[PDB]
Amino acid sequence: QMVRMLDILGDYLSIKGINFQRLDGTVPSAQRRISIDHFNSPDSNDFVFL
DNA sequence: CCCTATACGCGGCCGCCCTGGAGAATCCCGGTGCCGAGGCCGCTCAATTGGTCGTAGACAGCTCTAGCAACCGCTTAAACG
Repeated sequence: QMVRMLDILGDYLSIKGINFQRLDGTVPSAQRRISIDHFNSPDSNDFVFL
């Protein structure tokens, strides 16, 4: 519900070493399209999507 | 051999240098008078004490509306380099 908890999980996964992607209200629609097309690609190395 | 001028020491008088006792100016002390301040007394009115009573506000209860934290999404005009 809160993007600050999204920041907490994103920093946790960044220092963990897990390829993560994020989507919230601050992200513009072009980068949202980039994140969705990267996550839905068959050769995606992303594991967790926030 | 006696008189008379002649150069030489100096009794008396006057002026100058050194030291002593009497009086005057100054500091300290005691008695006394005046100004600032503190204490006491007299009046005396406003604060105190005691009681009574009304009520101002605290409290409780119910209803409706504004605010608030955190998020979204779109527009677009303002801020910024």
